[PDB]
Amino acid sequence: MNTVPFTSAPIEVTIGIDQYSFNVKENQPFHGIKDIPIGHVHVIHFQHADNSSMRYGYWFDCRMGNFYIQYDPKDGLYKMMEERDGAKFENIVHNFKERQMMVSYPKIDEDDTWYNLTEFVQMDKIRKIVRKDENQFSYVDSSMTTVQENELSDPAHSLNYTVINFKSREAIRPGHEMEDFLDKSYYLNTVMLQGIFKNSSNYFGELQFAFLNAMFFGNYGSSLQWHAMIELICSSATVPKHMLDKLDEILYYQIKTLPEQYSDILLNERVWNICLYSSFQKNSLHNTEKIMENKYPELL
Amino acid sequence: GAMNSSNYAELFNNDIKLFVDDTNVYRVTVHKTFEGNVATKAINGCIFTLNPKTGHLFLKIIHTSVWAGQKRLSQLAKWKTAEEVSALVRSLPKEEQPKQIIVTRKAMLDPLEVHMLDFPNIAIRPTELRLPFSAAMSIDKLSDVVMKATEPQMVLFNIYDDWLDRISSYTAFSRLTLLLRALKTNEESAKMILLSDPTITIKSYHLWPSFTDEQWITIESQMRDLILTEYGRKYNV
Ligand SMILES: NC(=O)C1CCNCC1
Ligand SMILES: NC(=O)C1CCNCC1
Repeated sequence: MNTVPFTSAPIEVTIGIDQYSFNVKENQPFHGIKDIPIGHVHVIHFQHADNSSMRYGYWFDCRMGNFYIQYDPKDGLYKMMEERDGAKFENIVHNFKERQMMVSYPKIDEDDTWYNLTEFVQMDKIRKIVRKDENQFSYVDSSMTTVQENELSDPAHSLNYTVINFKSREAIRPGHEMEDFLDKSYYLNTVMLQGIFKNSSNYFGELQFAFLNAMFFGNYGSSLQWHAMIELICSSATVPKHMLDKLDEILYYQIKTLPEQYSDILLNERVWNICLYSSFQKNSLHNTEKIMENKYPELL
Repeated sequence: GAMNSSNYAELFNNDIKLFVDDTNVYRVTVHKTFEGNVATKAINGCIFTLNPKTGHLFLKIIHTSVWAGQKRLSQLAKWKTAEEVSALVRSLPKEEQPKQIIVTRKAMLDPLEVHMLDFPNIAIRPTELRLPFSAAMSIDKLSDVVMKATEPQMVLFNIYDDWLDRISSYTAFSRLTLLLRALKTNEESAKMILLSDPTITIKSYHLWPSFTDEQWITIESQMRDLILTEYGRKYNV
């Protein structure tokens, strides 16, 4: 179990850690988050009480270093940093624990939600989507645009998701126009899985990362990416059986976790009705279809 | 974007653009089987591809052999249309290729867009106009070459005959759409109007009769009457 200490909390802020969140008052004696499960990526995220605009946060994996938070004034935002002095770090954390100034990561023993949402998400892949090579952790916020959004403007602050475009020469083989547009199996299996992602685990990892950025930061381009990656699978007649079964589990836990009041903006009616009722895979997502029909029957 | 009454004169500027109409690509007759079920049998069709500025018509005839062994013919027809239009563009010299293609039915947009990915600078556009190009097969010489075809064939026409020697392409298009609207609302009456006077003939190299300017005014008046009428006969007014 690892710890992310906070130097201080000078401004009132709602702090998220994965799917949990708590309010911290201006200059409240808050010094961080303990008992963070090892083995998973995590995200620590922020919404200032004064400007609910620009949710932001940091993806990290405590196996990769000792990380802490401190409100640097230059930029006006809580910043993640790495402490390279391991003895200085252990000594800081132990004092803050002894003074009980840390919240505990509040995982229920039975509860596999975070695992189920991050099963295929790897820090090394996050860092290729979010390019800032001098840090081991990755910054994401509500406003950041995707590489594809930039093609339709600062390249350093972009989300480098894999570009998917159903009406593109990459997606459509000369001579197979109708076939490839109506059955995207070629594009899924040969172009994307064999060629770009290499395996379905990396595909699912990017899909899960896109969803989480959409949910936690309201990042619109991430929502576009999540839906595009679902739609590419559902619009393929030929998908490995294990991929369809895993997709149904992935989406089930995503839909289960989504705040009920954010469904209007985070769920694309057209994609979901096509995927669950028109597509080749309309009958292959039983768990996802069941929770969608019981939780968001209006969208459908 | 979409082509409508507002940007109507854009059809007659010197930039090359083509209308594509697919309504006569997939044509059948519906009949009863000996068992009393219903069967449809495909007959020859055509793509109607028209440059509205010059009158040049690229009539790609769709032989019945194209559907031999195929499923969901209505959907295939749209992709076959887009395939043939794309092949036509590639066959034209660069300076003759269109800068825009306007499809008369929105369902042609994605099939044509996908087939034209190689041509990112050619705009594929819908239209809000209700153009009467479906009635092209009421033009006797066009219907004749389609029905007689024994194989796939492209036949080139000028749908304005020699009208551009005397009128503008705006006016020629207006005459064409009036003639075709009439043929579509009451083909028998429209055809009666166009041939009633046997002294006015259709030249071998033309599609319509050799009316003088004054006779075209009369003809055009008679077609308007027909259309308003039928609109009464239809709605009772
Ligand atoms: N829009 C066109 O087809 C132009 C007409 C004038 N000659 C060049 C081509
Ligand atoms: N291929 C054909 O000509 C017909 C048309 C569709 N109904 C049966 C087959």
